[PDB]
Amino acid sequence: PAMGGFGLKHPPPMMLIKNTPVPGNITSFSDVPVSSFITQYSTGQVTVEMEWELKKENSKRWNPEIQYTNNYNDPQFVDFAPDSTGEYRSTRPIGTRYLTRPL
Amino acid sequence: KEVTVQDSTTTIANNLTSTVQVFTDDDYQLPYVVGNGTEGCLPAFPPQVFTLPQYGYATLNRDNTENPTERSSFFCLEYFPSKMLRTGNNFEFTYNFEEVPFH
Repeated sequence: PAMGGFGLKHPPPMMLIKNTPVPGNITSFSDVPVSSFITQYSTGQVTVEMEWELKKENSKRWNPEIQYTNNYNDPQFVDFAPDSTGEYRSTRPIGTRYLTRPL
Repeated sequence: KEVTVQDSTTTIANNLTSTVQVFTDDDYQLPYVVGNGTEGCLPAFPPQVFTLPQYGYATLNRDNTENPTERSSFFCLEYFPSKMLRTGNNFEFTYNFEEVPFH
């Protein structure tokens, strides 16, 4: 795919949730369907577990490599942490390519 | 053989206790310069005697200039393990080709 990632013929499947309709007071019969319902919302917890396979580096390069580091000059906040109001801060985009290999 | 010059004589003699060092790059850690149409292969005619080519490589260069980059890499051959041979000694290797289509 153009955005990035893994292209799959059979992807992890769509998961769908709805609140069941609960009706308001009805005192008479009609063929026409009920349009009056009690107002409701739902809340809960979800857990996702994922397994990943890793490929190890086998480099023979003598000199030291480039690495991602936490490096800031005179910082006024910690990046990837909450602020005084409680809002999360994420200033930098992070890629995967820091290691080097010969062609 | 050891070569000595005194006052322009240039005598040549055998050294029995001297060694040669040999290795094969099995995991492809080194840059591979063999498949680029360069000279130094074994000769077409069996009686002809040949000089071996010297190993070298190009890494990264900065902005189409002679200067290097932080990604640029140095490789040491002496970091790999090698067999040591005197005049009595010999070296052998075996390889199998992967399945490929017929020409």
